[PDB]
Amino acid sequence: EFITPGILFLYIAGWIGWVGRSYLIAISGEKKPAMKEIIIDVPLASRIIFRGFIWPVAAYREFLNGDLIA
Amino acid sequence: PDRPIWFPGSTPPEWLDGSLPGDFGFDPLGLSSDPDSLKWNVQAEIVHCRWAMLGAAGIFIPEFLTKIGILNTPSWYTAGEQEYFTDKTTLFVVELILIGWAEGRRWADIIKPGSVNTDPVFPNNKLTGTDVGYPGGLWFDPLGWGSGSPAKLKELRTKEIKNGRLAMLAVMGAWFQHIYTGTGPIDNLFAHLADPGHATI
Amino acid sequence: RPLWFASSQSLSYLDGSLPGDYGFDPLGLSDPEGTGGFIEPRWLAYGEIINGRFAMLGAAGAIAPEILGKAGLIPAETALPWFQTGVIPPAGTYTYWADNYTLFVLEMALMGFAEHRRLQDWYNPGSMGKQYFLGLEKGLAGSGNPAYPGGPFFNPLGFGKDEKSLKELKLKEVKNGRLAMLAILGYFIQGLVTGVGPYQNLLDHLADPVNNNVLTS
Amino acid sequence: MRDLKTYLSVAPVLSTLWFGSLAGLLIEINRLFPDALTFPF
Amino acid sequence: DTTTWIWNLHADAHDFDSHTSDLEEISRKVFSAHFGQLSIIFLWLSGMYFHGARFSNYEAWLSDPTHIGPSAQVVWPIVGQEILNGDVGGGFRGIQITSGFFQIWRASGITSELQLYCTAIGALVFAALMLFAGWFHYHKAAPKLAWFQDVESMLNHHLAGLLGLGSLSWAGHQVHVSLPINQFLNAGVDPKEIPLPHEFILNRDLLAQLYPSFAEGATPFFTLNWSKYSEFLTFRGGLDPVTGGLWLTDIAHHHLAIAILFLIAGHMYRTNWGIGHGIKDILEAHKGPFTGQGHKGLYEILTTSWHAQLSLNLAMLGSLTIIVAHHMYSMPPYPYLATDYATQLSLFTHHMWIGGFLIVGAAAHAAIFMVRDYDPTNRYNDLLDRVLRHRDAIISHLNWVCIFLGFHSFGLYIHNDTMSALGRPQDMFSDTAIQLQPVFAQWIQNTHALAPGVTAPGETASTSLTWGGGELVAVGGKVALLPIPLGTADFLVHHIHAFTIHVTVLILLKGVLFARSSRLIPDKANLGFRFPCDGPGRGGTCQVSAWDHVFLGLFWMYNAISVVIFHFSWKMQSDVWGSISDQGVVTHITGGNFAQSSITINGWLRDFLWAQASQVIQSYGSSLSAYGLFFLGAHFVWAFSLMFLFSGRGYWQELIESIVWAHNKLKVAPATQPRALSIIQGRAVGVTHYLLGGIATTWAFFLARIIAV
Ligand code: CLA
Ligand code: CLA
Ligand code: CLA
Ligand code: CLA
Ligand SMILES: CC(/C=C/C=C(C)/C=C/[C@@]12O[C@]1(C)C[C@@H](O)CC2(C)C)=C\C=C\C=C(C)\C=C\C=C(C)\C=C\[C@@]12O[C@]1(C)C[C@@H](O)CC2(C)C
Ligand code: SF4
Repeated sequence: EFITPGILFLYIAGWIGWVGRSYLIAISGEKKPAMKEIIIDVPLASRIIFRGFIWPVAAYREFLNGDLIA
Repeated sequence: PDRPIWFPGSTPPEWLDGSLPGDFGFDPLGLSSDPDSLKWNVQAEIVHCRWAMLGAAGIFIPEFLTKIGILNTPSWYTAGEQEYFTDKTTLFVVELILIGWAEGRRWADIIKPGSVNTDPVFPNNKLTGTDVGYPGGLWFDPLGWGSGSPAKLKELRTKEIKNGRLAMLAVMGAWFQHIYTGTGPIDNLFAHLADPGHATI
Repeated sequence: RPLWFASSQSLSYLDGSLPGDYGFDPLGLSDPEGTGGFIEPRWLAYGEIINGRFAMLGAAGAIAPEILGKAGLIPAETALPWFQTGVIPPAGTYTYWADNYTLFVLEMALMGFAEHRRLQDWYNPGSMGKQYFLGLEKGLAGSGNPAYPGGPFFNPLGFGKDEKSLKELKLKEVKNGRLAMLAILGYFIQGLVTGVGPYQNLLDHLADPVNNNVLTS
Repeated sequence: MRDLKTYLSVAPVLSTLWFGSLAGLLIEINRLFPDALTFPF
Repeated sequence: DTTTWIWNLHADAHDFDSHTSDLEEISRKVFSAHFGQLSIIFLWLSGMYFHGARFSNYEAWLSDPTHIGPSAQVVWPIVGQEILNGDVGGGFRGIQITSGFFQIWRASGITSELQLYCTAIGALVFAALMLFAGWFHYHKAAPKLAWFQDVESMLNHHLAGLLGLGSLSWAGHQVHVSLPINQFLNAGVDPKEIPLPHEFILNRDLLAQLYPSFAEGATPFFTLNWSKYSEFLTFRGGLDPVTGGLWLTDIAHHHLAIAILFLIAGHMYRTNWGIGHGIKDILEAHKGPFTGQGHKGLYEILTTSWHAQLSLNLAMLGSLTIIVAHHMYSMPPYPYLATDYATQLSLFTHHMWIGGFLIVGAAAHAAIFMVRDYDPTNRYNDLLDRVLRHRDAIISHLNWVCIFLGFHSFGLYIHNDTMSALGRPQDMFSDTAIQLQPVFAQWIQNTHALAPGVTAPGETASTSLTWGGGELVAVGGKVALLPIPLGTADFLVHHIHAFTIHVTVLILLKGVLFARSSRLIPDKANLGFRFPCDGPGRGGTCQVSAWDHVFLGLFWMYNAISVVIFHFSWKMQSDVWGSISDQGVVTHITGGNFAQSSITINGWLRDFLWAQASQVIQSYGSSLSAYGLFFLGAHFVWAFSLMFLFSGRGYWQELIESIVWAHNKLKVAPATQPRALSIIQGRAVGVTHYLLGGIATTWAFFLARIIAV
């Protein structure tokens, strides 16, 4: 009723959030990072999309290393 | 610069300088303004032309021999319904795997040329081709016709491309003829030749 | 030169370079101000000439089958009026060696070749004699004037060697074209009103002039 | 052309394509597994 | 850089005057935009015509108009939403439409679904043609400025050609197609046996059998023996007993006369040939007794500005739309429209809202012209200057009238309510205690009833049946039209209408007059047409611009229009609509309670809002449940609008600051800095949601109520 669909929603929402967070970090180093938020770099975005499959492991490892929080 | 154009008296586009084989300055929509788009579209056209020659000869030749009375093979339209030793999905999977290896090798060749020119397991054997899309080598060019003076290569590639365009048109025509009239392509030709004036719509 | 309903505005730009110019332009369509689209004096003159030539063909062509049919020169099966020869299927049809639509496609293909070549010559001059066209490109070069191409293909008899003769012949051509366009308009209106062939209309009028007029119809 | 790709990557058009594909997918599951309240797996 | 750029991008998309300062380019852009709008309208018409051919019960309705509900929409069965496919009759299931498209098609002579398909294809072709024409006339052949400023030729063509020839062509179509087919339909002939329209044109004895005058041909027209055409060109008046609409012969004669009049009127203004007047000469030479100098200088103003012309056209179109809404319920022009109550209520409410919106737009664009294009140095006009030189007297007098009307129209309701509450019913303003009779309207009604036979010898009946003295009309057991009584209850509501209209006029006119400058801010012209304020100085200068005056006037327009439609709905449900038994006894839907209950505010809350809303709130589980769902959704939008109207900008900017800190904490900070909405944008968002919620609530309430009963 609630437990099984809850974990699925958490996984999907974490996927979406991790993809969105990873896209912003990639373009932050550019000279005009604001231009990439309007005209989406599709070739760059397609590569990051597959990386959200392993978001739990990625976030678990990044939290331990200390790179999660600025 | 002075080569024949598709529309005589018109101005050809600036990105078609006639260097490529089979070039007639036909691109009104400008679908290949960028160099990468040009290369990708050229490869797509070459592959389509070769698959068309392969398929077109396999559709009209069997039907010609069937109608002339030599064989009894069924119509190409209904060839997917005949009996076979195994389910068609298994055949589809085997075909997918084999063509997947082949097309993956070809894809690796397009992006980074010269990266797949050596045999993975027998390093002695190589491929001698130099341009993308024309592998050459003993596997694909046994008779040595793929190398020579640039004029001969340009002429041969031009004639291959023109034959391919004709084959693609013919294959689409066969498909639509059989969807419309409901009979074999050869029967349509014989009906047209019997009475050219009236046997159309 | 004679003037026909000429006006001060129209006389300003219609100097007289065009053949058969009478100064007649009450609406001022060919005014050189605000020229755009297809409203351009050169294009208007070209269109008038081409329409005149086609009208001079059609005016004789529509009435030719009826002329000979009464004289017995042709079989009665082909002595049809201009609106019963398959152009309008509801009004009647004739069975040729092929149905009407394949004839339409063949006509469209051939005249598409011809008219596209003519248009390409109109846009840029002299470019129809450069690309190889079955070795016929030598004679299709044109003469710099879109409406009078000249050359061996279009002027085989060598008429108008002098400029004066050419001008007189051009004037006569444009007059005949205007008359033919009026005749074709009369053809259409008579066919729509009376319902018979134009030659039949002329014969009926000649038989009893006091009766077969517009007033009775 | 390049301008065709650049206009296609702008935020509104890309978002509309993504949401249309999403709605089609969601309707597909709702049609394939209708009237669902609990996971039977 | 920031997020306000995205909002600013869509705000100035169609402001061509800001992009360029050249009149030629603005004119060309306007021409192309008009072409695009025409293309969209044609596409909409094509969709409407196609849907009625494939997904409608038009034929079954045509075989039995009274007992079958029209329908043209069908729903897919995906998430259980197929419950909206009700049983509308005719062996069809779908959503019942209220746009009155079936009546138009029947009055045009359409009998089968093959003609609708052809019309849809033609409309699609026309839409493509219009789109191509727009592209061509902007990018290939763009006209010059001198072409647009030839207003003498534009008026001639738009009067003689667009309006003069359209009426004549429609009269021809009516005479040749609509009259015989409708005569056959009204005779009980089955629709599939009626001859095709072209048989009447091709075969003439068929037309001669129905109308003998068609045997004489066109000779009586040329011989001036026009009395022979009286068979299908009549001057009867009144409604058709069989169908309940106006006689089609009257419509044909009316369109012929209108076409001739417009064609005559289109030959007035001077052109290249030197016959006719010039507009500039008419304006200049006109000097009556009180104007003095005259209207010298308006030609340049109206030929060098697009906003003045837009304002004038918007005002005229809004007034015309309101007149159209009033003139269609009392003189139904289509067959089987009066007795179909759902469509009658929907057509009156649509055009009222459209007219109100267009009027407010006229006011806004007049203010824009005053702010931007006004030029006393190069474009001096005397009358505008004199109006601007005594604007204090105009506003102060208009302010007084509003107070007087409000007091003497609302205090009467409050006095009635108090007297009723105190148990003193003999002291109220009603038909039994203290009468305030609308004597002038009753005199007008009597005069119009008695006009036929005395002042209109050619008329056989009155123009409409609302004027008391006529006879009841019944079609299929329902009431179509009957005289409408006027009493004390109708005296108060008319003055309510007057009060609301006057207040709206006061707001809009004050904004327009004080757009340029005022005693508070002398340099208000330099600040612009659309600016929030001028700071907290002078005690506070919030909403001093003309844009804010239009923003305030929208609320009052919405308030004024809502009372009109409620008045119409209750008065028609209580006094006209109903049913008739076999013996001739009329039973109205609400039984005539408007006379006594509509004099106190409690009567509108209990007898109208409470009693008539039971249909929408009980629609759950039935085919009308979409109206019940839209009823609740619109309240949410209306209440959601209040967040933007009541609050300010600083609080939300600080909240967004905290949110941005929390985002920065996790390296998910966007490079486009979030910004709260501007002061002007926050106002525009609130009023949009307010109007949407109110209008949607009223729409759902009306549609759910009138379909059920
Ligand atoms: C190689 C191209 C080719 C050829 C030779 C033919 C030949 C033929 N088609 Mg056909 N066809 C084609 C392409 C072609 N088609 C394509 C691409 C389509 C899909 C649009 C069709 C759709 C089609 C239908 C629906 C029908 C035919 C029919 C026929 C036969 C009667 C002729 C006719 O009415 O055709 C009319 C052909 C067209 C309307 C298509 C236009 C022609 C294409 C574009 C090729 C252009 C001409 C080509 C450049 C000429 C050079 C090659 C030359 C050596 C032949 C005839 C044997 C009819 C049939 O069965 O006969 C009884 C029939 O009913 N065709
Ligand atoms: C409000 C609509 C509108 C307006 C004001 C204009 C105005 C103009 N157009 Mg135009 N046009 C329009 C719509 C409009 N167009 C549409 C919808 C098309 C179709 C794409 C065109 C295509 C067009 C072309 C191709 C050209 C113009 C041109 C012009 C300019 C010169 C016109 C002239 O001198 O008369 C010339 C008038 C005639 C020669 C008479 C033609 C009479 C037509 C053929 C009769 C129409 C029959 C009609 C369909 C009957 C309906 C029957 C019923 C069944 C529907 C002028 C500024 C010309 C120009 O130079 O642009 C600056 C030009 O070349 N227009
Ligand atoms: C013929 C009609 C007409 C025309 C041509 C114009 C033209 C113009 N008006 Mg205007 N106006 C009109 C009628 C018209 N108006 C009416 C009737 C009113 C009264 C309400 C107004 C009130 C008005 C104001 C108050 C202002 C203008 C302004 C302007 C100018 C800029 C418009 C702009 O940028 O819009 C851009 C377009 C938009 C912002 C789109 C609006 C979207 C609406 C509000 C939401 C609709 C919700 C919809 C139902 C749901 C869709 C959901 C979907 C998104 C998922 C432009 C010259 C402005 C101006 O000149 O300022 C200097 C200005 O401030 N007009
Ligand atoms: C992928 C981008 C992204 C990420 C990782 C976050 C993450 C967070 N937001 Mg947030 N937010 C976003 C976008 C994002 N937001 C956008 C676009 C908006 C504007 C609509 C907001 C508005 C917002 C508010 C108002 C608040 C947060 C809050 C929070 C925090 C609480 C957790 C949460 O889910 O809140 C719930 C978050 C939401 C409900 C936002 C809606 C989700 C949007 C629609 C997803 C958009 C994804 C976007 C399209 C990415 C495209 C990727 C593509 C290029 C590949 C968390 C750190 C809260 C907080 O702790 O204070 C800061 C809080 O109060 N957010
Ligand atoms: C691509 C194609 C059509 C081409 C389209 C064109 C001209 C587009 C042109 C333009 O872009 C340009 C140039 C420039 C732009 O500005 C304008 C346009 C106009 C847009 C046809 C065929 C394309 C594809 C072809 C030929 C497919 C071949 C199919 C085969 C091999 C089938 C094999 C079998 O038949 C056998 C042998 C036996 C059977 O039993 C089983 C099966 C499997 C059925
Ligand atoms: S900040 Fe707000 S309240 Fe203060 S003057 Fe400006 S608009 Fe008015």
